[PDB]
Amino acid sequence: AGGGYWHTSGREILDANNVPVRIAGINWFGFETCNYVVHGLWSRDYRSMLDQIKSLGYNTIRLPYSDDILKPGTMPNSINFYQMNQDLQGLTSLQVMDKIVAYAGQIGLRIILDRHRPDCSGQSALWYTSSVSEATWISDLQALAQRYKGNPTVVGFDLHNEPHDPACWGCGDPSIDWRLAAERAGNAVLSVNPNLLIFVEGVQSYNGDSYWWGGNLQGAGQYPVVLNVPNRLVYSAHDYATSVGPQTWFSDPTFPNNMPGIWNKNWGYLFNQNIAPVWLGEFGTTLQSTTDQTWLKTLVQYLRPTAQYGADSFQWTFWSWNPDSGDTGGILKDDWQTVDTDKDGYLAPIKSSIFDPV
Repeated sequence: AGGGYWHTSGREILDANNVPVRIAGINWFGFETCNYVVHGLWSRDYRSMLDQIKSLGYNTIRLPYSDDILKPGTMPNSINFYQMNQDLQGLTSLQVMDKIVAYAGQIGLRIILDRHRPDCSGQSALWYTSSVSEATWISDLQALAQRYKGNPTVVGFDLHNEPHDPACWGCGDPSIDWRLAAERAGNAVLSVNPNLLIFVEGVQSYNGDSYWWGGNLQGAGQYPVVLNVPNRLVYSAHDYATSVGPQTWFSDPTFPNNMPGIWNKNWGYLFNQNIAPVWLGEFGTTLQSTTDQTWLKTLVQYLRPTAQYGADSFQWTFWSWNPDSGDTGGILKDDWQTVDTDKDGYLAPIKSSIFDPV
């Protein structure tokens, strides 16, 4: 399954033949760093990396980027070309991206593009900065959509990674109201290719409740995102455990009984109420603490195991493939070859199936 562009039906995603599909994937980061390319291509051929990811079961890649790679002539600076990656030599960051998108499509993976940073120096709480403007943001998103227009390997865009304070949901002040910005961006995108899915994260705070960045969708119920094209909107949250940082509820004595409550309040409800599909776009942990391990165990059940519920379940993409994330660690170990199969162990129940070749 997975052929052609995709669409929504209630809380499910469907391919072009109206078969339900489940996004159950991984984050491979680096094109949003100042290396301007996915990491680990200093040790691995990229096709070999992609094959390993498929082999392990992940069917979708969330591909973080920054707007720096759209500056003309921007080039990767951490690729090894000895006996590997030979066809990437002399390519721009964008030419390299082309390459990754194609092989991945050829082998049954899918790609979601993620405006993860305005520039390679770091994330922004708002969708714009003094240096990178909304207009540039939007032009870039359109530039990328036009660039993959016709290749359903890229199924849609995560408009902006992890909006947070002082972003607001529905407050009406156009300088900080992410709900309105999201529509601006989204319709710009669908104006180029109306078959793409639009993934919108939450903010961090709402009606005095605060959650993880990009995780708070509590205001989406009353102030929904409305796009020019129907059946394109996927809401998305992020969630973490203590390896990333401290939250009141890990200390709650009834943990992790509390968790589904917190999840449902912040993003769960949209799925339970059948309003829209929901994507846990980013989540992970080093699994160093018992707490984190209960968390992951619990979370995985919450997301609805594929065997009991199939594609009528939460979409997800784990953080991350890369071992070089302090806070979470990765699927691969420091050698960029050896799998942390125990970690991979946890995600088994919610994995699903590779898609059809594009």
